[PDB]
Amino acid sequence: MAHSPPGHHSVTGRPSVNGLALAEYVIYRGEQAYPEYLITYQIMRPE
Amino acid sequence: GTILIDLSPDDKEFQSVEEEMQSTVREHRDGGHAGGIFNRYNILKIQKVCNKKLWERYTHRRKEVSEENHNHANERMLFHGSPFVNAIIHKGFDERHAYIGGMFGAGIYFAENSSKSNQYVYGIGGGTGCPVHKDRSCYICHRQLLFCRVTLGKSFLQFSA
Ligand SMILES: COC(=O)c1ccc(-c2cc(=O)c3ccccc3o2)cc1
Ligand SMILES: [Zn+2]
Repeated sequence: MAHSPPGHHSVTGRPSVNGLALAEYVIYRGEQAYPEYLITYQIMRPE
Repeated sequence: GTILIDLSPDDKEFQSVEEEMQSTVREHRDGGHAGGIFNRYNILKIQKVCNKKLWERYTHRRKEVSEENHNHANERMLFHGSPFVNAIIHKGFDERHAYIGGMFGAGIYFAENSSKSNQYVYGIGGGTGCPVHKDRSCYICHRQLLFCRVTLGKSFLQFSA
């Protein structure tokens, strides 16, 4: 596992082409996230 | 140490998590290749993940980050899709859940778009799809995502395609 950039705790990937995309984020220590909800689902075939 | 508590669909907390799932679906530039073709989900179950040791491990680190960033943890709720969700809920996030080849280096990746995390449920690029039908767009097989509390603290802003 890499490290955060110096002076930072995470990385934000800001979308710069696809206007509809929301952000993605990266942390470099497992202790920086807690898996709070387990969601069980199916994707739905569009009509 | 982990116990899973089922939320009732009548519970406001089920409803607000479902709404975050559904409302952050978008189309993907792969036309559905990795994650399937869909505009919404059928939510089958929402469980609260309770583990005292993992939670305390999280809040300890959250305070350290906060104290390094003017008392601001910069905490978000974000999605995570992984073939390893069962290990994660029992043992926590660690180096074995890192995306070694990811665009921001070897770390653990999360998304605001539920549909982005859905692309990773069966592996990177959707792997070979569902284990039973080998379909990345399976409409039958049950999938699982995590909706996670994440401390970002001071986040490095990467502008990116
Ligand atoms: C083989 O590497 C993995 O174990 C692994 C698991 C999950 C992911 C994953 C999970 C995500 O939810 C995700 C969200 C935004 C951007 C990238 C993302 O990638 C990546 C790699
Ligand atoms: Zn299937």
